[PDB]
Amino acid sequence: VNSFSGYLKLTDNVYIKNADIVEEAKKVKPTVVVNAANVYLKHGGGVAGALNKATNNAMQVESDDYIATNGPLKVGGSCVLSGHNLAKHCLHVVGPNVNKGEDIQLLKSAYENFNQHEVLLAPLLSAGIFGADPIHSLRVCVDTVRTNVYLAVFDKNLYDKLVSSFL
Ligand SMILES: OC[C@@H]1COCCN1c1ncnc2[nH]ccc12
Ligand SMILES: [Cl-]
Repeated sequence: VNSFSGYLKLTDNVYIKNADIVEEAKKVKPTVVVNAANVYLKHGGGVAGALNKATNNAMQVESDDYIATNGPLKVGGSCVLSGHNLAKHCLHVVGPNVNKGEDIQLLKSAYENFNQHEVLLAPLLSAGIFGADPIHSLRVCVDTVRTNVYLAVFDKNLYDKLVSSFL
């Protein structure tokens, strides 16, 4: 039993809700929140910009030190950093950005990072400003993640379509 509330169950391990991931994290304080990161951990917009803003830019400061030490992530890769005031940890995961021409097959690799954590709060990878089809992203999530994932979808209209079209 966990403290996630109001989710629709899609499969044994995948749950979904129309919610602002920032507000969800602040309420639940999960062990792991997933950020929709880029390889430079530049948290300018989308989910990343919103999460970073909620940390008063502490996420960005920590991220800049991480990059200075380690260099950029790989598309499809991840790193674990602090969750600041939002969660114990933040798993920064880089899905392919279609508006950069990146290979959508890397979306499965991106979701595989979730399997290293027993329970996560997460957005749909490569959705929003990363330009992929969110219906496809949900399909890949369900077919790749085996640990317990709670998906927050900000847009109510998109949430209803993902549910109604879910196979
Ligand atoms: O689940 C990811 C969805 C779908 O594509 C990107 C937008 N999404 C968000 N969902 C929930 N909270 C959010 N805060 C900022 C963005 C955002
Ligand atoms: Cl977005």
